[PDB]
Amino acid sequence: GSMALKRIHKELNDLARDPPAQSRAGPVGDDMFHWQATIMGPNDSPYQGGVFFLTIHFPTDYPFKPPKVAFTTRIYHPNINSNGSICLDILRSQWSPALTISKVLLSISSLLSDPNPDDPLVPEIARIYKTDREKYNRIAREWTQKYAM
Amino acid sequence: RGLTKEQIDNLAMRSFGENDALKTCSVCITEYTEGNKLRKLPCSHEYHVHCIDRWLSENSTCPICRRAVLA
Ligand SMILES: [Zn+2]
Ligand SMILES: [Zn+2]
Repeated sequence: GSMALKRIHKELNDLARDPPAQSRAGPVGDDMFHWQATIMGPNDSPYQGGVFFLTIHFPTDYPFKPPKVAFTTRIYHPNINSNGSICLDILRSQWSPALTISKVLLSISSLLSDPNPDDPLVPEIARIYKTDREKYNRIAREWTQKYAM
Repeated sequence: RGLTKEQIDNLAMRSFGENDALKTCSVCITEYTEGNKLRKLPCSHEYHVHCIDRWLSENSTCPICRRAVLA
């Protein structure tokens, strides 16, 4: 993972010099292939006021394979399940070696602001998001208060 | 599904010159220097030869615009 390590250091230095507005990320300890990330809940969302933790594990052949990104903070969202898995195409079939962690974080923030109920990782929450939007907003606020604050 | 060595070798290659405008390879996020070998796709996006060839050994699309490299 020599080439992977150089790109990971490059991304870490770029994040440190130009921090993205609502997200931060960096290695937990001395393992450069394992990062923690924190994302602030978007202001236009029921997740407002919450801080959401994520793990990022880079494969040894990064960036030619996508990083494994998962929430560790529980969250009520049709595209994020109880294992923290994120239904985001760029983390799966649409991964590209031109993508970066900062772009992944921005895309996750947009997913928090605008869920996709038509790609339901959690069908029950997508069902509620489609049929009862205020109920989704109430529960998402409740979970943010309980788990993300 | 990736491309064969023959299909990859059919794509245009150039050496970064002393007078060339500076660009950065999107795969390794490293700026080109004189002597670097660059490979350009039919969509006109270009990369380090070693960077894009490794991607195209298991994939068939441009990392930037996601167009298919082959016809
Ligand atoms: Zn490169
Ligand atoms: Zn292209």
